[PDB]
Amino acid sequence: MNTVPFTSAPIEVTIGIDQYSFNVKENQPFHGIKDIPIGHVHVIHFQHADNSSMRYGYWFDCRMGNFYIQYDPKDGLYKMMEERDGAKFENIVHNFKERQMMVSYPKIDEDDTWYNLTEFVQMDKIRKIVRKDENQFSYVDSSMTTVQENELSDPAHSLNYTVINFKSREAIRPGHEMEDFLDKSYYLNTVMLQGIFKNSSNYFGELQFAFLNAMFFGNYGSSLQWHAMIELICSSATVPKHMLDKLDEILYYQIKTLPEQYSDILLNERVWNICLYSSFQKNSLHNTEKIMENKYPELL
Amino acid sequence: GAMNSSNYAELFNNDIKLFVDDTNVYRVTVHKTFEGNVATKAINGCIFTLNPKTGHLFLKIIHTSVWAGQKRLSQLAKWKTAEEVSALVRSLPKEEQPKQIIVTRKAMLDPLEVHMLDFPNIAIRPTELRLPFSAAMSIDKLSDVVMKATEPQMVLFNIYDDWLDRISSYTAFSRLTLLLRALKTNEESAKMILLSDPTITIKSYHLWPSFTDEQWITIESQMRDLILTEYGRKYNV
Ligand SMILES: COc1cc(CCO)ccc1O
Ligand SMILES: COc1cc(CCO)ccc1O
Repeated sequence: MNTVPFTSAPIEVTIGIDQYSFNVKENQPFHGIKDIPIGHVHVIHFQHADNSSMRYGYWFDCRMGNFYIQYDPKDGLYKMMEERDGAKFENIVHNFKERQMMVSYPKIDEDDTWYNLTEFVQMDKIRKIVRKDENQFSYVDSSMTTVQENELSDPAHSLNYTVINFKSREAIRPGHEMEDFLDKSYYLNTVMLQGIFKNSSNYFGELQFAFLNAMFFGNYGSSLQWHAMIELICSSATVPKHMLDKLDEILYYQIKTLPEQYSDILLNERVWNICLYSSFQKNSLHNTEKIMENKYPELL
Repeated sequence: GAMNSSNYAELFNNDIKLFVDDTNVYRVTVHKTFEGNVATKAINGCIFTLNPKTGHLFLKIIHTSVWAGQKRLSQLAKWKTAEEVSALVRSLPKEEQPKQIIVTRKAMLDPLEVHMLDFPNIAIRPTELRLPFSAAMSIDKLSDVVMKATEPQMVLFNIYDDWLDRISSYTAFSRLTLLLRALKTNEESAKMILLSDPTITIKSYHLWPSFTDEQWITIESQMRDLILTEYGRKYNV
């Protein structure tokens, strides 16, 4: 179990650690988060009390380094940094734990929620979507745009998700226009899976990461990416059976975790009605369709 | 974006454009089977591709063999239309290709956009106008060439005959749409109006009779009456 210490908490802020959050008051004696489960990526994330504008945060994996948070009063945000001096870090954490100045990552033993939301998400893929190679952790916020969004303006600060565009030469084989547009199996299986992602695990990892950025940071382009990746599978007649069963599980836990009051902004009525009720895979997502009907029947 | 009454004069500027109407591509008669079920029998159809400025009519005849062994024919008909329009554009030299294609039904947008991905600089547009191009098969010579076809075929006509020698393309298009609206609302009456006088003939190489300017005014007036008449016959007004 690893630790992310904080130098201090000089401004009042809501701090999220994955699906959990806690409020910290201005200059409250808060020195970080302990008992973080090893084996998964994590995201620490922030919303300032004075300006709920720009939810922001950091994706990290404690196996890759010792990370801490320190407020920067010039740039006005909580920044993640890496500590390279291993004995300094250990001695900082031990003192903060001894004075009980840290909150505990509050996971229930029965509860696989975070694993189920991050099963295919790896730090190394995150760092190719979020390019800042001098750090082992990745910053994301509410306003960052995606490469595809920019084609339709700062490249260094972009989310480099894989571009998916159903009316594009990549998606449509010359002479298979109707076939490929009405059945996207070619684009899913050959272009994207075999060609770009190499396997379904990498595809699911990007889908899961897009959902988590959409939910945690209200990142609109991430939400577009999540729905496009769902729609590309649902609109394919030919999908490996293990991928459909895994997709149903992935989406099930995303919809289950999703707060009820954010559904209006995070869920696209057209994609979900198409996917559950008209698409080739309308009968393949039993768990997702049952939770969607019982939790968001208005949307449908 | 969409083509409507506000930007109607754009049709007669010097940017090449085409209207595409797919109403008459997939045509059927519905009948009873010996067992008393219902079935369809396709008949030849046509794509109506029109340059509104010049009157160029590219009539691609759709022979019933193109449907043989195919399913979901009303959906296929839109993609077949888009394939044939795309093939037409590609055959043309660059300077002669359209800068916009206006489809008369919105269900043609995605099929045509997908077939024209190779032409990102050609705009595919819908329209809010209710254009009466479905009535093209009420023009006797167009109907004749479609029904006689034994194979796929492209037939070329000027839908304005020689009118542009005397009138502008705005006026010619307005005449065309009035004639077609009339044929669509009451085909028998409309055709009675157009041929009533045996001394006014249709030249072999024309579609419509050789009216003088003054006789076209009478004709055009008689067509307005018909459309209003039918509007009363229809609504009891
Ligand atoms: C902790 O922060 C958040 C948690 C959730 C998931 C609650 O199941 C959604 C949005 C958030 O900002
Ligand atoms: C020159 O007159 C015409 C030319 C064409 C071919 C234009 O690609 C079609 C119809 C016509 O009346």
